[PDB]
Amino acid sequence: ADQLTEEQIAEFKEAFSLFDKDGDGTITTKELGTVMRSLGQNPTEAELQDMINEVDADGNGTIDFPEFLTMMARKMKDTDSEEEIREAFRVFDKDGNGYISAAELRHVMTNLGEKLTDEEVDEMIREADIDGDGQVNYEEFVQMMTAK
Ligand SMILES: [Ca+2]
Ligand SMILES: [Ca+2]
Ligand SMILES: [Ca+2]
Ligand SMILES: [Ca+2]
Repeated sequence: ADQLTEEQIAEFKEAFSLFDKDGDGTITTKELGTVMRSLGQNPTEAELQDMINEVDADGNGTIDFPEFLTMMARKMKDTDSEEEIREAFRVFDKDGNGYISAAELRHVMTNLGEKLTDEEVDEMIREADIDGDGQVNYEEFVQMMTAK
Protein backbone atom coordinates (compact mmCIF):
# COMPACT_ATOMS: atom_id res chain seq x y z
CA ALA A 1 0.00 0.00 0.00
CA ASP A 2 2.93 2.32 0.77
CA GLN A 3 4.23 1.89 -2.80
CA LEU A 4 0.98 2.44 -4.69
CA THR A 5 -1.33 5.33 -5.54
CA GLU A 6 -4.92 5.26 -4.29
CA GLU A 7 -6.08 4.51 -7.83
CA GLN A 8 -3.74 1.53 -8.20
CA ILE A 9 -4.90 0.23 -4.85
CA ALA A 10 -8.52 0.62 -5.97
CA GLU A 11 -7.86 -1.31 -9.19
CA PHE A 12 -6.01 -4.10 -7.40
CA LYS A 13 -8.86 -4.54 -4.92
CA GLU A 14 -10.90 -5.72 -7.89
CA ALA A 15 -7.96 -7.70 -9.29
CA PHE A 16 -7.70 -9.56 -5.98
CA SER A 17 -11.27 -10.73 -6.54
CA LEU A 18 -10.32 -12.08 -9.97
CA PHE A 19 -7.54 -14.22 -8.48
CA ASP A 20 -9.64 -15.44 -5.56
CA LYS A 21 -11.68 -18.06 -7.44
CA ASP A 22 -13.52 -19.67 -4.53
CA GLY A 23 -13.78 -16.26 -2.87
CA ASP A 24 -12.43 -17.47 0.47
CA GLY A 25 -10.49 -14.25 1.04
CA THR A 26 -7.04 -15.55 0.12
CA ILE A 27 -5.07 -16.44 -3.00
CA THR A 28 -3.42 -19.84 -3.27
CA THR A 29 -0.51 -20.88 -5.47
CA LYS A 30 -2.95 -22.75 -7.73
CA GLU A 31 -5.34 -19.80 -8.06
CA LEU A 32 -2.40 -17.51 -8.81
CA GLY A 33 -1.26 -19.83 -11.59
CA THR A 34 -4.66 -20.24 -13.21
CA VAL A 35 -5.42 -16.52 -13.28
CA MET A 36 -1.92 -15.44 -14.34
CA ARG A 37 -1.97 -17.92 -17.22
CA SER A 38 -5.34 -16.44 -18.20
CA LEU A 39 -3.79 -12.97 -18.16
CA GLY A 40 -1.15 -13.79 -20.76
CA GLN A 41 1.55 -14.90 -18.32
CA ASN A 42 3.34 -18.25 -18.34
CA PRO A 43 5.09 -18.72 -14.96
CA THR A 44 6.39 -22.15 -13.97
CA GLU A 45 5.29 -23.83 -10.74
CA ALA A 46 8.58 -22.90 -9.06
CA GLU A 47 8.13 -19.26 -10.07
CA LEU A 48 4.59 -19.21 -8.69
CA GLN A 49 5.75 -20.68 -5.40
CA ASP A 50 8.57 -18.11 -5.18
CA MET A 51 6.14 -15.29 -5.95
CA ILE A 52 3.98 -16.40 -3.04
CA ASN A 53 6.73 -17.10 -0.51
CA GLU A 54 8.47 -13.78 -1.21
CA VAL A 55 5.47 -11.72 -0.09
CA ASP A 56 3.85 -14.24 2.26
CA ALA A 57 4.86 -12.17 5.30
CA ASP A 58 2.93 -14.19 7.90
CA GLY A 59 4.08 -17.49 6.41
CA ASN A 60 0.61 -19.04 6.24
CA GLY A 61 1.12 -20.27 2.68
CA THR A 62 -1.50 -18.01 1.10
CA ILE A 63 -1.76 -14.36 0.06
CA ASP A 64 -4.22 -11.88 1.55
CA PHE A 65 -4.98 -8.41 0.18
CA PRO A 66 -2.11 -6.51 1.85
CA GLU A 67 0.38 -9.18 0.70
CA PHE A 68 -1.19 -9.04 -2.79
CA LEU A 69 -0.49 -5.32 -2.99
CA THR A 70 3.16 -6.06 -2.18
CA MET A 71 3.23 -8.68 -4.94
CA MET A 72 1.78 -6.22 -7.47
CA ALA A 73 4.22 -3.49 -6.47
CA ARG A 74 7.19 -5.84 -6.90
CA LYS A 75 5.76 -7.20 -10.15
CA MET A 76 5.88 -3.70 -11.62
CA LYS A 77 9.64 -3.85 -11.11
CA ASP A 78 10.27 -7.27 -12.67
CA THR A 79 13.14 -7.26 -15.15
CA ASP A 80 10.65 -8.40 -17.79
CA SER A 81 7.79 -6.18 -16.60
CA GLU A 82 7.38 -4.39 -19.95
CA GLU A 83 6.84 -7.71 -21.72
CA GLU A 84 4.52 -9.07 -19.02
CA ILE A 85 2.40 -5.91 -19.13
CA ARG A 86 2.20 -6.09 -22.95
CA GLU A 87 1.03 -9.69 -22.79
CA ALA A 88 -1.64 -8.76 -20.25
CA PHE A 89 -2.88 -5.86 -22.39
CA ARG A 90 -3.13 -8.29 -25.33
CA VAL A 91 -5.57 -10.47 -23.39
CA PHE A 92 -7.93 -7.52 -22.83
CA ASP A 93 -7.65 -5.89 -26.27
CA LYS A 94 -9.53 -8.69 -28.07
CA ASP A 95 -10.04 -6.83 -31.35
CA GLY A 96 -6.51 -5.42 -31.38
CA ASN A 97 -7.47 -1.81 -32.03
CA GLY A 98 -5.24 -0.54 -29.23
CA TYR A 99 -8.05 0.21 -26.76
CA ILE A 100 -9.72 -1.86 -24.07
CA SER A 101 -13.47 -1.26 -24.26
CA ALA A 102 -16.08 -1.89 -21.57
CA ALA A 103 -17.23 -4.85 -23.67
CA GLU A 104 -13.72 -6.33 -23.72
CA LEU A 105 -13.26 -5.75 -20.00
CA ARG A 106 -16.60 -7.50 -19.36
CA HIS A 107 -15.43 -10.38 -21.55
CA VAL A 108 -12.25 -10.96 -19.54
CA MET A 109 -14.15 -10.73 -16.25
CA THR A 110 -16.86 -13.15 -17.35
CA ASN A 111 -14.27 -15.61 -18.71
CA LEU A 112 -12.64 -15.50 -15.27
CA GLY A 113 -15.97 -16.36 -13.63
CA GLU A 114 -16.15 -12.89 -12.12
CA LYS A 115 -19.70 -11.60 -11.84
CA LEU A 116 -19.91 -7.94 -12.82
CA THR A 117 -22.04 -4.80 -12.89
CA ASP A 118 -21.85 -1.87 -15.31
CA GLU A 119 -21.08 0.50 -12.44
CA GLU A 120 -18.10 -1.69 -11.55
CA VAL A 121 -16.80 -1.79 -15.12
CA ASP A 122 -17.22 1.99 -15.43
CA GLU A 123 -15.18 2.58 -12.26
CA MET A 124 -12.36 0.27 -13.34
CA ILE A 125 -12.03 2.15 -16.64
CA ARG A 126 -12.51 5.54 -14.96
CA GLU A 127 -9.57 4.97 -12.62
CA ALA A 128 -7.16 4.48 -15.54
CA ASP A 129 -8.87 6.59 -18.22
CA ILE A 130 -6.56 9.62 -18.43
CA ASP A 131 -7.76 10.97 -21.80
CA GLY A 132 -11.36 10.27 -20.84
CA ASP A 133 -12.43 8.51 -24.05
CA GLY A 134 -14.24 5.79 -22.09
CA GLN A 135 -11.61 3.16 -22.91
CA VAL A 136 -8.15 2.18 -21.65
CA ASN A 137 -5.37 2.44 -24.22
CA TYR A 138 -1.93 0.88 -23.99
CA GLU A 139 -0.28 4.00 -22.55
CA GLU A 140 -2.95 4.30 -19.83
CA PHE A 141 -2.65 0.58 -19.08
CA VAL A 142 1.13 0.92 -18.69
CA GLN A 143 0.78 3.96 -16.44
CA MET A 144 -1.53 2.04 -14.10
CA MET A 145 1.10 -0.71 -13.92
CA THR A 146 4.01 1.69 -13.34
CA ALA A 147 5.62 2.04 -9.93
CA LYS A 148 5.51 5.65 -8.76
CA1 LIG B 1 -9.11 -18.42 -2.73
CA1 LIG C 1 -0.04 -14.90 4.01
CA1 LIG D 1 -10.14 -3.21 -28.36
CA1 LIG E 1 -8.68 6.37 -22.39
